[PDB]
Amino acid sequence: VQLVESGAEVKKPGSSVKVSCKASGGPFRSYAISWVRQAPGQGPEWMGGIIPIFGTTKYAPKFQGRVTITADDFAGTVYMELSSLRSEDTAMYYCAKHMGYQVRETMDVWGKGTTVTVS
Amino acid sequence: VQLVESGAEVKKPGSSVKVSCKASGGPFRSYAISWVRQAPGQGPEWMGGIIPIFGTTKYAPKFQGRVTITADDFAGTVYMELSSLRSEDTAMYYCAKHMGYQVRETMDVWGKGTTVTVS
Amino acid sequence: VLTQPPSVSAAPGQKVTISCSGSSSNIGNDYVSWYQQLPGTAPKLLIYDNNKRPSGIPDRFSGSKSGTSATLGITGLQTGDEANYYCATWDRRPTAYVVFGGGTKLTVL
Amino acid sequence: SDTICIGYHANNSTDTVDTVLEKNVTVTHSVNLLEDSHNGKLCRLKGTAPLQLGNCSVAGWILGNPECESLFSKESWSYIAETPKPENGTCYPGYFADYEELREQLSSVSSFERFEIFP
Amino acid sequence: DTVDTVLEKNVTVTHSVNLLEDSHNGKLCRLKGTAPLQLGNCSVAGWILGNP
Amino acid sequence: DAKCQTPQGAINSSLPFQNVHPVTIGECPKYVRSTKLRMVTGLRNIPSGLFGAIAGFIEGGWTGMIDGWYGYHHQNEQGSGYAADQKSTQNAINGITNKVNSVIEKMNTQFTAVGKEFNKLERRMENLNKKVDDGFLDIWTYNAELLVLLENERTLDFHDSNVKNLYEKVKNQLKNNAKEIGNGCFEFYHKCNNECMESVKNGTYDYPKYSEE
Amino acid sequence: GLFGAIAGFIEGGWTGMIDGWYGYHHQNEQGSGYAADQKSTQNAINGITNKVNSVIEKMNTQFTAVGKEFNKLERRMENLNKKVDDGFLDIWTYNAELLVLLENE
Ligand SMILES: *[C@@H]1O[C@H](CO)[C@@H](O[C@@H]2O[C@H](CO)[C@@H](O)[C@H](O)[C@H]2NC(C)=O)[C@H](O)[C@H]1NC(C)=O
Ligand SMILES: *[C@@H]1O[C@H](CO)[C@@H](O)[C@H](O)[C@H]1NC(C)=O
Ligand SMILES: *[C@@H]1O[C@H](CO)[C@@H](O)[C@H](O)[C@H]1NC(C)=O
Ligand SMILES: *[C@@H]1O[C@H](CO)[C@@H](O)[C@H](O)[C@H]1NC(C)=O
Ligand SMILES: *[C@@H]1O[C@H](CO)[C@@H](O)[C@H](O)[C@H]1NC(C)=O
Ligand SMILES: *[C@@H]1O[C@H](CO)[C@@H](O)[C@H](O)[C@H]1NC(C)=O
Ligand SMILES: *[C@@H]1O[C@H](CO)[C@@H](O)[C@H](O)[C@H]1NC(C)=O
Repeated sequence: VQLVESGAEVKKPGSSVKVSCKASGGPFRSYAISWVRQAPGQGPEWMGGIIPIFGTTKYAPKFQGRVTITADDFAGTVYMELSSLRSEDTAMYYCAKHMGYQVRETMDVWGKGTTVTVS
Repeated sequence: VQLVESGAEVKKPGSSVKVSCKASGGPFRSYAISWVRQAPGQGPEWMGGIIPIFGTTKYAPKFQGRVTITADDFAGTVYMELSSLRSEDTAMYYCAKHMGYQVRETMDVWGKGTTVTVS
Repeated sequence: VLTQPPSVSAAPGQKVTISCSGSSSNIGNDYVSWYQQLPGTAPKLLIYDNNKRPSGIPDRFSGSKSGTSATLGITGLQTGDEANYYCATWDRRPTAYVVFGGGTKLTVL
Repeated sequence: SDTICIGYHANNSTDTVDTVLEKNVTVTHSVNLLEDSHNGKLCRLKGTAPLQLGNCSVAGWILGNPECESLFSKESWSYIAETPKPENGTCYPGYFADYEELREQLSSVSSFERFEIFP
Repeated sequence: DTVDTVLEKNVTVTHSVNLLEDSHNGKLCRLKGTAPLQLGNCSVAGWILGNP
Repeated sequence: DAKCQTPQGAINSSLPFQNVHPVTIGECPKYVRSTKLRMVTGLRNIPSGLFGAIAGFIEGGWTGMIDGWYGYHHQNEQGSGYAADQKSTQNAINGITNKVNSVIEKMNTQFTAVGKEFNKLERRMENLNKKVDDGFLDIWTYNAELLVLLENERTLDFHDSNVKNLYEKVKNQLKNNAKEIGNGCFEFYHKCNNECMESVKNGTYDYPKYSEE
Repeated sequence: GLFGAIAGFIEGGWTGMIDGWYGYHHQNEQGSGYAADQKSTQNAINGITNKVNSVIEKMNTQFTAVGKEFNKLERRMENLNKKVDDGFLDIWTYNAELLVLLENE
């Protein structure tokens, strides 16, 4: 399984940015998918995740209220939308897959990551 | 479910008359069908019924020997044939449906009734 | 056969009961159904399974059966309730056959 | 000792059906889905009789062969019936242009009027 | 949501997917970034012959 | 008068298939090359499976039970007799009629098709017409035969499952107030009159009251 | 049901169990609660996703088909074209409906 993300973005403060992740194989997946971000000179940071079939979404308490994760299953794509872009939101973004259908602490396959700049 | 019967009849004594009932929906039914008649100034009177799949027929003791009930299932039609038409056989005739596959006392859907005159 | 009073009459807003009596072969060992018939229309099932109603039958119609005799009851009587009421049961001994009652003609004044 | 047993139904039928794991197999009830009988005549459709050419073909009928003069009275039909080896079409040798296209055109005509274009 | 089976109809279920598409936008659009050729009042004969 | 006309003769039939002639005019069934297409609605006839009940631990059927498909045979001090379970038979009848209606509905298309003619210099078009006709006929024959063969398998397993479920439903009601003799029968430790027998076939058997005499 | 469990000797479902398809409800001196079985749900999800993917994969063919034109003396070819189109459409409609109806069971 390989995960590919959309291109890098440069956006002004106060706007909204939407990125997408595409997975190889059959369009319908049997594993959950999470979004992670890393700012320069810092460790990774979990944002949220989405669960197959049930369609339930989980978010971190800090990103709650301004992050929306959606899935389009007949094309195999997962979208993440972030709003009220402040200056600190410039970072690298990854989509990662889990071992099973539940969102947990073990992610075995990662993407390549794409950059978002807010100047 | 709606039940529709054939047109009215005027026949001579000693002849035989055959009427039909047609039910809406799928051609094959999971309920039983009975035939009832009412003479002017009298109450209803059960004649006989037919059971689906098993195809068994029941008749009243007074009408036994001269009433034949048949079914054609790929068109959804039920026929009743009465012979040795005497003068008293002029009445209104109904086809009624039962709640289940068995012939019992409870008929929930009735037709409109058609007249047979024997003069 | 089943026997009913030939005719019962009552005022609008009254409650009236119709009795259906026979033997232990028809009502003493089987359920009872009640039908209503208006002039120029097919009979309408009011009560089945001795005290139960189908969808569309108002609360004011009720039924019960004690021993050999079965009673129908109409409360909040209206002008549109003037009709013929029949009791029916599944007589089953020599050769089972549906038996209707003699009929009861209800009149409103 | 008092006893109760559970069981199922049987009769004297001799009908058999085919199964992917077994052949023949006698069963209690079944239906037939295939029709294999006809009456052997040409009969009326929707109350209208067909047009029978007899010894004439489409060419002899439409050109006015002297031996088909009895077909001029019939001007409406439900379908057209022709014999396998008709004997009179064009009595004078020659070539008929676009004959099969004319048959295709005439196969969707229900009635016509024969009138004298040039007296 | 309800789904039909061979032995029963309707039947409410907990989860399902839809396989049929029934909507369009009602316009003529570009395919692979190129616009179509619209003839308007002309036919192929008038277009290829050079109708005035 | 008729509803369908073929070059051989006319037809009244409401059946979904025929094998008389491919050329028809009117309202007609579909043409196939088959010689037999019969659909089972009942059970295996044993007047002497995936679930092991029919022709399994219950060895044969009853010709004395005539009012249904599954039921009971009882015996106590007042006598014996057969009876049928109405709810199980009703559910099975619902399912089977739905299946047959669905099969009938899925096989309705257009009709009134007649052949064409060609001249001596049009043999390629004639061959193409013949190829199209033959291909469609082959496909529809395959579809019909496969559908009938595959549904006949599922009907019998459905009946077997119904019998097994009824047996287990009765078994889990009596618990340890009765002995299981392994052939579909139960022997009561206490005395069971006609009312207790009726309650067993009712679904409302009282286990605390009859706790083994 | 063929196996007699759902709407059988287990009469209804649980709206309090939200993290899976099958599970347990327990009760002891320290309290009660719901929980889900992860292995059973995982196996069922594997099977169902495989089924849907197979159905999607088996129904992919060619596309970009447009109609033809004929003149007044070419009615037989027009009728043959129409017959071919109608036959293929009927067959594929039958296939899709039958497949969905049979897998839902
Ligand atoms: C075969 O079917 C046709 C039509 O389905 C039957 O034609 C009808 O015959 C009756 C005679 O009792 C006429 O009153 C109807 O008008 C006819 N139908 C039409 C549409 O006109 C025909 O009788 C059937 N053949 C047999 C032997 O029963
Ligand atoms: C089975 O026996 C009954 C009762 O005599 C009879 O009516 C029926 O014809 C028999 N079945 C066959 C197929 O002959
Ligand atoms: C089916 O069974 C009958 C007797 O039950 C037998 O005569 C017949 O040969 C069998 N069918 C075939 C194809 O052998
Ligand atoms: C029709 O053609 C056949 C074939 O020769 C002939 O025997 C018959 O007499 C013809 N019919 C009439 C009415 O002449
Ligand atoms: C399906 O169920 C709904 C309510 O649950 C009902 O309104 C509807 O009529 C049902 N479908 C059909 C075809 O009757
Ligand atoms: C095309 O035809 C319509 C209908 O007559 C006409 O109104 C329209 O003006 C024509 N197009 C142009 C470009 O003139
Ligand atoms: C059978 O059940 C019905 C309702 O469930 C009840 O009214 C009746 O008394 C029961 N019969 C016996 C013999 O327990």
